[PDB]
Amino acid sequence: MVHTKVVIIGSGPAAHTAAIYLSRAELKPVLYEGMLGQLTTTTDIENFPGFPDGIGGAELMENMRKQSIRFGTEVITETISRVDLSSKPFKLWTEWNDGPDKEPACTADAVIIATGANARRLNLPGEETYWQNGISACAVCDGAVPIFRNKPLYVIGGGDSAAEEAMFLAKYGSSVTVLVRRDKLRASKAMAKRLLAHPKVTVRFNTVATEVLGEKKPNGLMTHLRIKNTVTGEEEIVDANGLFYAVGHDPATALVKGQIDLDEDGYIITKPGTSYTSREGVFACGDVQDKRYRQAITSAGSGCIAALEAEKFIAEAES
Amino acid sequence: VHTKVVIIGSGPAAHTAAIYLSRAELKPVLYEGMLANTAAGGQLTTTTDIENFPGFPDGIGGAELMENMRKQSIRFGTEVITETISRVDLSSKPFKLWTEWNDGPDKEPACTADAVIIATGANARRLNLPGEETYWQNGISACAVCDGAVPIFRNKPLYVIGGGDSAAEEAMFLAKYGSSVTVLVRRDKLRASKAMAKRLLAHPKVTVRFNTVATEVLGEKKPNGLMTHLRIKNTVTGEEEIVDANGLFYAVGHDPATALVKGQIDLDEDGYIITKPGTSYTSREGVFACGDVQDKRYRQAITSAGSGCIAALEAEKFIAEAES
Ligand SMILES: Cc1cc2nc3c(=O)[nH]c(=O)nc-3n(C[C@H](O)[C@H](O)[C@H](O)COP(=O)(O)OP(=O)(O)OC[C@H]3O[C@@H](n4cnc5c(N)ncnc54)[C@H](O)[C@@H]3O)c2cc1C
Ligand SMILES: Cc1cc2nc3c(=O)[nH]c(=O)nc-3n(C[C@H](O)[C@H](O)[C@H](O)COP(=O)(O)OP(=O)(O)OC[C@H]3O[C@@H](n4cnc5c(N)ncnc54)[C@H](O)[C@@H]3O)c2cc1C
Repeated sequence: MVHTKVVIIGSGPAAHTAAIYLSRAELKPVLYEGMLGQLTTTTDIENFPGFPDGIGGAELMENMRKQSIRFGTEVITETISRVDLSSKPFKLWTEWNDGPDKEPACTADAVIIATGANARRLNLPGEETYWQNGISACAVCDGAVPIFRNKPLYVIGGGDSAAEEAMFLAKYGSSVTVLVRRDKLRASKAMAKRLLAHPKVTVRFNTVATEVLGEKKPNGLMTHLRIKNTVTGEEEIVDANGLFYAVGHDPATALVKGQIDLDEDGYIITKPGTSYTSREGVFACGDVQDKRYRQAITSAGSGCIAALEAEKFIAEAES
Repeated sequence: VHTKVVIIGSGPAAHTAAIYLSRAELKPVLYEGMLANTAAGGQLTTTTDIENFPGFPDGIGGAELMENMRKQSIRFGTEVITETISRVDLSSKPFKLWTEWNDGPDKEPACTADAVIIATGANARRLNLPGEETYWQNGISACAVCDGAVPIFRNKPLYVIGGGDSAAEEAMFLAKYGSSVTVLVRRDKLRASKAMAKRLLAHPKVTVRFNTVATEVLGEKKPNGLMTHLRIKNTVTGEEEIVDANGLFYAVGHDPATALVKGQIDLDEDGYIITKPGTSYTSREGVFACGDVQDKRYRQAITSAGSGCIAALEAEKFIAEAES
């Protein structure tokens, strides 16, 4: 709209819970969901409290969407291009309507950044066919799914996230193998000590996954993985029911890029347990600030925090 | 017996923590209590309809939400025992716990564990007025953010009890919906901050009535009868009066159920468990606290459920780094 109290950028649990609380407080919030959350790709969420029989990630975000629009959130399906966090009112620009001499599409006195932080994928051949049908990126979320229990599981990555998620997947899978592309695991020295000592995990140095094979049916599962030795070049097909990407994540902090303080890995720095960023007036909730948990129930919680602390900012600001 | 982690509580924090530990193939035991202190199930069981919980766009009853959250905990394998913890001994290597009425000076603990999660909640104080039981959640409430928007209070006279900052904060919040908001301070001057009192006395739709106490709650006499009148009493003269009131919101402080610890883990001035910000790490290594026991700024179920997951991951990480 032309002007509102608070504008929210995002479409995940943090962006919607903030919209729910902010709209129920009669504050008229506008939500920029984008021209398209990472939870929409998940097939079934079973670790969310209140849904004992599990819930599809697509309908969960649809429930949270209608719950936001119920209390009066102006949700416009447009992508934010640039943000001007320097003048008194924060200015926002739509994509394809950007530019140095264009009029902003929406301005507000406070903005919430809940743009998520997606896990990096490798875009292997067959990945699109078996994503969330055998391939995943969160060991805590999908590791307990029955399709991985007592089955061979494979992990991609050599960092600390790989070793941590590999030993976690050993609780369910019959065997866990980690495919580091180079030699000499990149992870910490102490965590690697317990990794190579764990019986149900084996690290395969100089190995890269080339393509994902599986069933070709409605909702086909993953059955085989084609791995390739990176020095000799001999490719082979091995049994694999689960492939977990364990490379780092990419926080969507592109819009700020200096306006708000960031950390070494790219996430938005916020006061712990709070949504207060380094610039007073803009708050950050969800995976943009969280790198240690990366859960929907935790992002939804921090989204409620960003809503309440924005209303305290707005209340103490007007006359 | 003996287990890896024991959880004390039955609220959203206690169950979300139990859900993640049970899905992680652990052996968590959840003690809902024998209707300990809010009955077994959490403080949400008293609320009639929760509309600000994400994932339920048409709202959900607090009773059914915690029952869904209960079966979701037992689904992944939590040993949920409906017994109340009386004493806890967090001095030896394994944490010892005793059931109520089975504590004894020299009795054997009912369950011991290497890590404990404290999600025992923090209930809002009630005044036990006459008619409160008849009109609780039918006109009476204790959270302005949760129930302030309910249609039965919109464009109606609302009353707030308390003189602290929580009173002034919740009173101005209720002004968004009610026709008029009146706050009943017991003594002769607001206990709140000078700046928070400034915005209170300046808000047009609120009026502060010093030296006034609510004595009785009046309303309809039907099965689901709403609140219609409130009997207030001037505390200097003693003259009682009956005024129109569709909503009564308690805004006195809260009571953390931190009685079992009482010194073992560090507490704050108001009684909440102090924890490292953004984490469930308490002052004693090995015990974690999630939910309203540590949260005094939000006091929401979605935030307690989130903090319960925080206590869940950091408890599972704590056990992993201990045996390996
Ligand atoms: C494969 C995978 C599986 C997962 N499974 C689970 C699970 O089972 N249970 C669970 O609890 N969690 C799960 N998660 C975590 C999930 O990502 C949570 O939803 C996440 O923690 C919530 O992040 P968020 O609240 O910050 O918003 P997000 O869910 O990350 O939403 C991101 C939104 O930001 C929008 N956006 C970004 N930039 C812009 C911009 N300039 N302009 C406009 N809009 C923008 C995008 O449109 C996008 O929709 C999974 C994650 C992945 C990657
Ligand atoms: C009238 C009212 C309305 C509310 N409405 C909403 C709403 O609409 N939406 C929302 O998100 N929040 C609402 N809340 C907030 C509500 O209190 C949340 O549930 C709370 O913030 C989170 O509770 P908790 O998980 O921290 O633990 P709690 O649920 O508060 O308590 C845990 C339970 O553990 C039990 N227990 C205590 N001690 C022991 C012991 N030794 N042994 C065994 N068991 C024990 C008790 O029965 C206790 O109830 C409302 C609160 C009130 C008072």
